[PDB]
Amino acid sequence: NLNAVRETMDVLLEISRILNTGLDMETLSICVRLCEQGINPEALSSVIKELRKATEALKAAENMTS
Amino acid sequence: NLNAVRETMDVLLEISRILNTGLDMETLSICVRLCEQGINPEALSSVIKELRKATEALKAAENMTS
Amino acid sequence: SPNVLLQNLCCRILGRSEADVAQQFQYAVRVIGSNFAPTVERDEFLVAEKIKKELIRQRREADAALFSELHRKLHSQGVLKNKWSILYLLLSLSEDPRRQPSKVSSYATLFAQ
Amino acid sequence: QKSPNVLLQNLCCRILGRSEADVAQQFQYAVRVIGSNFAPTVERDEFLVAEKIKKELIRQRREADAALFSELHRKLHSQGVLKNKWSILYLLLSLSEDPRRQPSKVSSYATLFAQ
Amino acid sequence: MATPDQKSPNVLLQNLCCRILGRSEADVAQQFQYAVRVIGSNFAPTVERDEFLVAEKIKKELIRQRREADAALFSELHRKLHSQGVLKNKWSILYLLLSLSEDPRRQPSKVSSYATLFAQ
Amino acid sequence: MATPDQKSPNVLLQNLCCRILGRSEADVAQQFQYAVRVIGSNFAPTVERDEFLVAEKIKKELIRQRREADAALFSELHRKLHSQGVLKNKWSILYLLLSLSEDPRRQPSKVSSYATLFAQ
Amino acid sequence: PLTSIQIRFIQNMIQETLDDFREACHRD
Amino acid sequence: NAPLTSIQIRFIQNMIQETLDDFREACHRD
Repeated sequence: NLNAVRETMDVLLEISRILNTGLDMETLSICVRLCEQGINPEALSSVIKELRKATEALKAAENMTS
Repeated sequence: NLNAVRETMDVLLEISRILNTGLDMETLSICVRLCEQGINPEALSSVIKELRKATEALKAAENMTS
Repeated sequence: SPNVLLQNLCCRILGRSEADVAQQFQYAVRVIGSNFAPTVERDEFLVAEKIKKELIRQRREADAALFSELHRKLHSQGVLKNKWSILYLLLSLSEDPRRQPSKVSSYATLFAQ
Repeated sequence: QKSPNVLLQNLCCRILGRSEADVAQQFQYAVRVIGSNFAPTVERDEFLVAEKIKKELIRQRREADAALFSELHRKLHSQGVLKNKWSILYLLLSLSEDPRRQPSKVSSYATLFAQ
Repeated sequence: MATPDQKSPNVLLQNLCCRILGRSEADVAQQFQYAVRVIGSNFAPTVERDEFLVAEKIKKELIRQRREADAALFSELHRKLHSQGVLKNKWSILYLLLSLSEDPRRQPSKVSSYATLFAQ
Repeated sequence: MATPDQKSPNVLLQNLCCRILGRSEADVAQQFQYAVRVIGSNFAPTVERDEFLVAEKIKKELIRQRREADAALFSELHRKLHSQGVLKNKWSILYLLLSLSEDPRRQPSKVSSYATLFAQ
Repeated sequence: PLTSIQIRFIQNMIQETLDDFREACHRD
Repeated sequence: NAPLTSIQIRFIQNMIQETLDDFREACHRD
């Protein structure tokens, strides 16, 4: 099971990299665990989008203040 | 580069006039600069519509108060 | 800063000072800050073709040619970084002169006070 | 088994690279979004979501990304670890980005609301 | 020449609310507020801004209700209205009239009394 | 005007919340409020206000779910109900039943326990 | 009459276009 | 039963796609 989980996580990381999603190993693992546990994919996608939007807003504020 | 920017702005103003967009040279230049910086065209269109409604309300208020 | 430029644009379009366009600036900031679904077309040529078709549909063939010429001039000038986005915006803001403007009821002025 | 809320908060903190105190408004927004009723996702079928992702990647002339997506989908289906494959496939399709399209650098104008 | 005091759209809307409710304007204050909220809202452009296209849509809708005689009558009335030339905004009035048409054949889905709870 | 001693809409909504949640009405107060809010929310007109059209739609949905026997049973029950004339709002009840029909093959999307997290 | 292959192609294309429109509306 | 030509099928598909895109775009804009 552990080997299968590792292989799945590596496949997901490769897919994210090819798609340029910007997700790290920990965030991808948390999302995978939530989806496997029955979390609504729309809620998870909205959460990921909000976190990415927050990072982009913080970067825009840092670039405007610099 | 300056001549190219001037030509592009003149072309845009002519297009706006032929299409009856109601945009002036300064507004067109501002829109071009915003678009070059990566603003989403759908968001920009919604913002433009809201700004146009506000401008029309302000013009109606100015005509009523005059 | 882009924010100051947007505020100045609002002030110029409304013909009021930036302090008098605060609500309109806030509305614009709110609209821009909302999460939008990806645009239907992010290709400059597709946006240009949609704009041309919309201009032709209004029986404005001269205006369609003028729009195509202005787009060519803008592309050759190379000043705009996101040609597809600007073309999509211009297409979205075009108005058909034949479709009688739904005159905003004087009633909208009633709530402004 | 970290609670999904704590995991989402940790994910937001990790992705944004900011402390919880600097992401308070973003944390509140995320909590509101996750707790808000969302319209059903465009595709809730694992095989349909995988096919849609493959078709979208092929239509965009992104053959390398289409092959990677097909391989990841095959691996996910064969591993059998995930109970809700459709949710992960839908998430991956919704989060896919075209590597050829230069990231739309967020206009400095967003900073106006940051203050 | 003192064009009869057509009270401003706000006063007209208040009078309309009072008339529709059959209560005085003061008794329709919640309804007046709802009306003001609706009127201040940005409304989408009408489906048809062509007088003849709107008239044709009205005729088609009357035919769809199996009111073919009413569809012909609607087309005739539209022709007469266009010839009369009294209305300045033919497209808006035609769109309004189309929006206000009711199908006599469709048994009214009796609005549950529960809707009144939100009116207050 | 034969108004059956219909326990007030509030009592019915509270009973519904209690029944759905498997908690007492006092324990379903948030669910009762949610139900009252949903009923008070403006809903788009139902897809079908024709009793026979709703019955046909239910039959078609059952056939699409490969429940052809269930589709025939639904059509027969609808015919029997229409002849029986017992239901006053056949179109509304038929539309509700069609909308509430579930494909046994499509695994019920278990509302994640996670919805409770935001209630606090 | 549309050939079975042509009919199937047209049906698949129409279904794809309607699914794309529904998906775009849902995403919005 | 003249089978729809491949070109006619492509044309009908493009027309349907355009109409569905216009409807989706109108709904999105609204």
